[PDB]
Amino acid sequence: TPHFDYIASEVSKGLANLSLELRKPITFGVITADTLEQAIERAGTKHGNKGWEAALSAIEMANLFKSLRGTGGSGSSMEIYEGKLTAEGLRFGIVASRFNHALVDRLVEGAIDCIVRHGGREEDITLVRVPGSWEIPVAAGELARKEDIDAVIAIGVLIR
Amino acid sequence: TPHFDYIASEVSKGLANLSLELRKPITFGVITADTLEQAIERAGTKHGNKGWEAALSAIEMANLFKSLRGTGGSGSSMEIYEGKLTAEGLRFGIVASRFNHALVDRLVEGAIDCIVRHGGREEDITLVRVPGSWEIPVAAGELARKEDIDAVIAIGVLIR
Amino acid sequence: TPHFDYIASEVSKGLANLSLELRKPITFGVITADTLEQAIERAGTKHGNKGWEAALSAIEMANLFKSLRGTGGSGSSMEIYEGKLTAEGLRFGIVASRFNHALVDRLVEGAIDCIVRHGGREEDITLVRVPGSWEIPVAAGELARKEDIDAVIAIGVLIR
Amino acid sequence: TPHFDYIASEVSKGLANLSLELRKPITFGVITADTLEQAIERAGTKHGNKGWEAALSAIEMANLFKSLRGTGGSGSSMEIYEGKLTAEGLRFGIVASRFNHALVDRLVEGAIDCIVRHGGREEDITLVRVPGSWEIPVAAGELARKEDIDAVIAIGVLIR
Amino acid sequence: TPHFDYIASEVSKGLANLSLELRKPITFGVITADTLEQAIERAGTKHGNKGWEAALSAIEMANLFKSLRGTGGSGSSMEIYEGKLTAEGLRFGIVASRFNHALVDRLVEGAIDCIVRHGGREEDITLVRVPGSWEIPVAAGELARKEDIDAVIAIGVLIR
Amino acid sequence: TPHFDYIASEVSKGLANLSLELRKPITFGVITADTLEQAIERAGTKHGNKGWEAALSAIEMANLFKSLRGTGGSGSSMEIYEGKLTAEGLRFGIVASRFNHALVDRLVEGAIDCIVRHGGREEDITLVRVPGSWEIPVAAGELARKEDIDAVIAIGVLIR
Amino acid sequence: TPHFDYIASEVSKGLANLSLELRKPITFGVITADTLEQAIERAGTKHGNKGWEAALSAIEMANLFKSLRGTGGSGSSMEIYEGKLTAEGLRFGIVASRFNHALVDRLVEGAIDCIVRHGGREEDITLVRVPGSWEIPVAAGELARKEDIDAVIAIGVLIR
Amino acid sequence: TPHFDYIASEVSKGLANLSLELRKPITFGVITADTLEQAIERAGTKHGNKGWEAALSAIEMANLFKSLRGTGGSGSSMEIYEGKLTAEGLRFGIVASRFNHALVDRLVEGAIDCIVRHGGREEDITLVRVPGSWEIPVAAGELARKEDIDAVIAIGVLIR
Amino acid sequence: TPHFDYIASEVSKGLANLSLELRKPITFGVITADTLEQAIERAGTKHGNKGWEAALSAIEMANLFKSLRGTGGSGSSMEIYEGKLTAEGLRFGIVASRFNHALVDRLVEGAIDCIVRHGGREEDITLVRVPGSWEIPVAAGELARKEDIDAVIAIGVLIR
Amino acid sequence: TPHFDYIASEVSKGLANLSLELRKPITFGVITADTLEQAIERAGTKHGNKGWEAALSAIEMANLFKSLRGTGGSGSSMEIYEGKLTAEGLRFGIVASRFNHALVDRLVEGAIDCIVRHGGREEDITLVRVPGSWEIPVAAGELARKEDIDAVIAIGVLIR
Amino acid sequence: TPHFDYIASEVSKGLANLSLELRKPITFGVITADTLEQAIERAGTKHGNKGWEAALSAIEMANLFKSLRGTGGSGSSMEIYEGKLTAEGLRFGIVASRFNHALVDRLVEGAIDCIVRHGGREEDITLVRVPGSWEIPVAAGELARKEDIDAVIAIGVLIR
Amino acid sequence: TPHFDYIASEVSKGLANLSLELRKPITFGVITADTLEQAIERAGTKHGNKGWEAALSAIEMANLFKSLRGTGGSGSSMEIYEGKLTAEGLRFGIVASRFNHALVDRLVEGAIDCIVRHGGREEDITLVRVPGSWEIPVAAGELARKEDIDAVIAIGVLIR
Repeated sequence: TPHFDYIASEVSKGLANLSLELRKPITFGVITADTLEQAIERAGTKHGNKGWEAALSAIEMANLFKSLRGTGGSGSSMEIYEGKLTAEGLRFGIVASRFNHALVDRLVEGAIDCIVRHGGREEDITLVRVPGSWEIPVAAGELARKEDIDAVIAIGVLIR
Repeated sequence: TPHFDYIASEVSKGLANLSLELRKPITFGVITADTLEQAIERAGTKHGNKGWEAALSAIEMANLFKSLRGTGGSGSSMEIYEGKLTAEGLRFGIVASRFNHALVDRLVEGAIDCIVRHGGREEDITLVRVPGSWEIPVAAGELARKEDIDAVIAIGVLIR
Repeated sequence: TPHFDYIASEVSKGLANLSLELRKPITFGVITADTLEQAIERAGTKHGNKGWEAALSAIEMANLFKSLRGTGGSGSSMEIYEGKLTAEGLRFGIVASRFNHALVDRLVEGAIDCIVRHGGREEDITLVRVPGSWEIPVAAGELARKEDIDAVIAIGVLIR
Repeated sequence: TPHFDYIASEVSKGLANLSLELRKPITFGVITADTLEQAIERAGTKHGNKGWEAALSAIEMANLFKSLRGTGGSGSSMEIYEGKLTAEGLRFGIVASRFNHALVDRLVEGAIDCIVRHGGREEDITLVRVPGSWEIPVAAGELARKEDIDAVIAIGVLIR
Repeated sequence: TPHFDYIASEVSKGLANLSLELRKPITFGVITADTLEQAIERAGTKHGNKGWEAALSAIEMANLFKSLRGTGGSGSSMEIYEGKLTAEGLRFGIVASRFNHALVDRLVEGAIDCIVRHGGREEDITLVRVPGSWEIPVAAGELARKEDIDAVIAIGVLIR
Repeated sequence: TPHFDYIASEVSKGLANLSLELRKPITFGVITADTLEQAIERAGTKHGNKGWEAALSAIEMANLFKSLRGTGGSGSSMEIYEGKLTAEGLRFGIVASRFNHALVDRLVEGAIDCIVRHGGREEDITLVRVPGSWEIPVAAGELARKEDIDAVIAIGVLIR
Repeated sequence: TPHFDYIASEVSKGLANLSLELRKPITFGVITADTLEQAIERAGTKHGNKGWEAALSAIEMANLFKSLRGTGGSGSSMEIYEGKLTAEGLRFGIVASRFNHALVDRLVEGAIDCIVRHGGREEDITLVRVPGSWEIPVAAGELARKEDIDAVIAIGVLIR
Repeated sequence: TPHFDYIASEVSKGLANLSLELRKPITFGVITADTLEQAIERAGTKHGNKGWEAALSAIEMANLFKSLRGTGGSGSSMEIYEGKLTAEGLRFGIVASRFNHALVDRLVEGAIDCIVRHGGREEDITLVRVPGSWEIPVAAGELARKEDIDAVIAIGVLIR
Repeated sequence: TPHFDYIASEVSKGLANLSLELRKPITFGVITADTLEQAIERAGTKHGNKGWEAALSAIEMANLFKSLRGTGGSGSSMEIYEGKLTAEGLRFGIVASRFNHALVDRLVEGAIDCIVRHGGREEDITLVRVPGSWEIPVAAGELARKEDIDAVIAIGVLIR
Repeated sequence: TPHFDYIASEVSKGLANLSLELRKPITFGVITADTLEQAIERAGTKHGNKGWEAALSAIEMANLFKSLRGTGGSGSSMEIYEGKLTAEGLRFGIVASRFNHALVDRLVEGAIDCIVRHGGREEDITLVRVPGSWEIPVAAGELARKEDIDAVIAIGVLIR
Repeated sequence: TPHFDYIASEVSKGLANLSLELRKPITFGVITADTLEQAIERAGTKHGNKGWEAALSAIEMANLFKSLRGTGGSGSSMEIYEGKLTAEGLRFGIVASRFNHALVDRLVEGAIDCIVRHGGREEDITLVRVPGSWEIPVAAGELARKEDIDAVIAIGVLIR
Repeated sequence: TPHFDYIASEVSKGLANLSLELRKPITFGVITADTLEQAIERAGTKHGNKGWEAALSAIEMANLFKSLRGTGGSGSSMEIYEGKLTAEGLRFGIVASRFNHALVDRLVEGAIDCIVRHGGREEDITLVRVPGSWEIPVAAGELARKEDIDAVIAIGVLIR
């Protein structure tokens, strides 16, 4: 049914505009699959875990923004900016939906595992749960406005 | 005819932007079906009632936002935010269209039934009717700006 | 040709955003047909007149907004807001395109007929003509900003 | 390739939003064809010249806006606003792309021919050239902000 | 999978809006291919290098904007504005993604080669790397706000 | 039936010879279609209005003949003669048939609209109606012989 | 559509009768093609330029008529009359239509090139432009009646 | 017909031998297409302009030869020779054929545009025209022997 | 049989090298057809006369070379060299083969006709006949070395 | 096998260049057939003898060159040079290969028969035999450099 | 397209003649493939690296020529000349094109790797870059004429 | 692949030109086969040995050239020149490639066997080895210039 298309378009558009308005990194960890088999593939099976990948992107972006707003350094040569993959000292927020929870809970486990084994603390993670993917952008807007949050990770599953 | 696509795109886009601008929950209770049979399925028959589901999402989001803006509590561990399913003390607004009223009136009945049996009062419900789905976003904007409204529910039916 | 899609997307999007920004009703009276036969059907023939329907929606919305911004009344029960279908005292603006004028002039006749027989005056109607559908949103923006206009009706014909 | 779709969507969307923000007429003179033969048809051959048509729309819109912001006149009857097709005293800007220049230069010739034979002067035309269609909206934004420009004409060719 | 469409739509839309808001040139150097073979074709092989083309567009736009904001000159004739292809004295920023790095690094080489052989210095190039195409718009927003950057080049590869 | 061919041949031949004998411009505004759908296309719909086009040709020819019979001017270079598109001061005659009046009246409206918006007066238009296309040439001969008529426009519809 | 046949028949017939009545050479430089590809072939491509050929015929005919009306000479043998291909001292008029101008302007360039490189002057060429092929015969009649014109060249493009 | 093969073989062979004998750069800007559509593609349309590309090659080769015959410099490392893309101070000759002039004139425009916008002067360009591609090599031999010419550009169109 | 290919390759190659060695124009007037019908087409019938075309090329090249070796003139602008089509004062040589003489004699007639009617004298034409196409290059070498010959025309017919 | 092509190309090319370098006639009497039957046809059977034809060409060319280098004569009219078919006083050389000698010896007989019956002497014929067609050009070079040889005849047979 | 054939023929022919004229080794390291897949196969993948092979041939030829021009030695037996594969003391030049640089840079790496690991120095390698394969022969001619160069390596990629 | 054609064309062309320039016999002993089976057939199997055949041709040519440059003798009759098949006193050079050495070494054995059994000495044979067929012509040029070499034999194998 066409119900799939309109929800997917608005969730992706909402998160993108929000990141530019607040000038803070927000990572897209939402699965958009045509079949149930395709979704299981990406939820901790032969095609990996999308929750793990989204967390890794957030860590890099947080370090990159710390570098851009610093001194930068270097001189007499091309300046190159890049982000490390160390999570020590960073604080993260996660927004997850409850629909298709059999798959979503696998993605949330991956995101937490990535942060901890790269040097982060569970005490620095804030987790917010919403009833559906439609409510992710408005909930993400509340976390992104907090001063002590470095990046936000959005997780959900949509099946056509 | 392509008339279906343009109306559906603008209604979904309008409600999404409105929720982010006013920072208030708005739930998507609009059916978008390809055939008449598919619409009857979701209007109180073998595939459930979409009006009931939209009301349940609104109740949860209202409680969640009450929790985020409070003290929060907890410490020395991962903070988790979630919303209960009790409607005592909450105030709701509903916007419904008149086209395909044979189906829409079934969705409005479900939304009211959900609120009352979860502990709400009919005195706390405000209902606004508009001639069509195109007029839902502008009407929803008037309710969302009232200080004594906690969440808004949008209901409509579109058939290709 | 794909020329049809881009014009249709921008006209619908422009009018929708304009209504939310100015918080005034704007009705969508634009035909979007795949064949010439489908267009004649909706221009005063076996499938009705879209110009008549758009005017009827404008009258209802104007009365509804008068009711929301008033006292409202009622008490100890569910508040219900709805609009009458009387046009006495209301002032309307119309924006119409010149392309496919053989069909557009039938839609403009229907809109004027609806307003007059529901109790309106021709003296209270302002009509603006533009060369094409692409120019409708910018022209509609000038009328919507006038203080003595209650609603705007947009009329046009697009054929793939 | 899908490269065609994304460029076409952004160019049309950019020009539409720009016209509403600055409240000035901007005309869409961009060809969007599926085949090379379809493009030659509309570049000064059996299906006319799109550059000529875009210039004619600009002249009408400029006169219409002069009329709306004037006294208006009339009374005791329905007010009708329309634009003449005389270009005496008007000042125009043109933005043209360089890709597919074998066709684009035919469209620019048509636009200049239309303005001159309707009573305009070549001294009142400002022409800006950009490397591609993607750069049209940003260049059009510089011309539209000048106080002595009445309307802007955008010209380009895209082939799937 | 539909994952390709939503990412491509948001990246193109984000860059377009950013250029209009900041009124600075931003060039679209992102490949959007249906097959791996189509991508290799445009990454330094029989169909050229898209990184080279994007850099050439940036140089022209930078010179054009220098000309518009200057005196302009000329008189008693049609004013024509155009940009040279000399890069002496200009300063450029580049944002590149890490996904499909086997192809992306070919595009970055082309962009640097174009700038140097047209008269630019490597000391005037700032390069920022991001984990994926989704993060390009937010990173591009940081460079575009610097006062000593004349234009920004965005590079990435997406394969359906 | 072959009835279509003989009428069409004689009407076109009659008007052509008449223009050469009297040395005055006469424009061919007669539709010759194979199907009813083809005729509606050219009578104010997706393929334009033939009545508008015929009037535009008459205006140009009238100005051109005023220029040829004047001084001409210029020297030491190639002489070029062309006609403007201003209708101020010109006087026009129109001959229209009554068969297929549902379509013919759309063409007559277009011709009058073109003349007025290019600067002409309705007081300077003479309209003659004949029962059929066969009678157009003899009626056109009476108007063309008047001293105060600058050009004649012939309008009709023939369907095989 | 049969519209092509009637216009083509009248234009060819008009020019032929005009040449016999005034006893002056008139050359037929009008393309009559069934497809767009056939027209491009004869407008300066693999099948030559019809504008060049028409000018060459005019030069020969002008010299031939100068020879017939002279002494003739010769005796006691068969008299043979023929025309040279030198354009020194001759004066030419050209009538060209504006429809399908993308092709017509190529034919006019060829005609001027032929005259100049055979020894003629641009100062001796008079160029008249008309809105369409239907108006060519009446315009050609004005030039042919001038005493200082030796031959007339008619140029146009018609596509079925 | 086999006429295409023999002309193409001799033109390419002639230019190649000439460049080696005189030890001066000569660039191959001749289109060799199987169909008319393929030729239009490369004459300023979706596949670019071959005249522009040939001029760019000439500029690079001229700078490279200036570098080889100079000091060279560098030491204790691999010597690398390359040419810049600045045209300041260079002098160019162009040889163009007249057959298929509708396409050839587009290629000549591109070559001149490239030279001027890279810093060259029109005063430093010498243009020679020949009746056909067969005559290009002998004409190119006269320009290449002049002492004040740095490179030669050959332009033509051949269609099988 | 393959006999056709080897003769055609050597005749074309021989004439091309000869023109470069002696630096004198030589024109290729040899028909290379696959069928007898194709040859008759080009020997004075619906596809013209190749002997006429070859003579016209020789006249232009002779005038061009007279211009290059002269003063040239012009200044402060782009120098353009081109050849007139006047044959007064020029001297020509012709080499023709005897095989397929039924067709060759038609080509020789055309070449002589072209020269005389453009202003040349028959007294200035030298005609040499050889038994076959294989012997054309060696015979052409004797004429090209004479000081009082301006250009050479080669004529022959080969059929596969 | 492709062995046939390379030998045939080099033998024909070698003889052609040799004739131009030494400025002496050399005739091509080599059969190039696809099948054995085709070769027997041309070796003294229903399609004639190629050895006879090559000798006849040599006789004509020898007389022609005697005429060109003489006085020439004639005046006040077109000069025509041609060769007789008398062999009295001429001296000839023949180079023949040994491969396929069953056919080659028939060709050598024909060449000698032609010379004798046209008035030549066997005492004036020099015959050189080589092992194969590849060795013909080098052997022909030794004969052509002798002062008392007027023309050379090359004979061989190649079968694919 | 046939463009591939003519470029390939001239590049191979140019290098071959150059080696014989200067009597110095030149190696053919140019890939000529029908498909992109075939080219990747030979650019450092399952079918090896053509750049490595060309360098190995150059080393052997350089040693062989050193041996031929020396004493030679040996006696009373068959003399055999052969080249070692040691690169100590030799000096090499490389000419490489820029088109299809994604593949060409792999070939240049292989050539340098071969020379160094066989005992050569990077200080003894001269590298020249040209815009395309057409320019390789003229650039190779400049290196081959230097006294301190032992062999030249030509590298390029052409794809049909 | 087309790689086969270009190498084969240049090797055959190089050897042919070399023989004419130095006026010394050079024999073509290179196999050009389409399949591996065809090559084994000609390398000492059912279709003979090409190395043996090439040596036999060299012996004959060496004796023939000794006869031409001698007295010649004979008189009062047709002079006939031919070569014996005795190798006593003659000196030979051989150039062989290393690619496909499994087959090439069979051809070299045949060439040596032919010379010895016809009366030659192994002491009079000089053998030069090159890495590939491309290097044969340049190596053959060094041997052919030695005064004490009577003929050269070229051996190689190419497989499509």
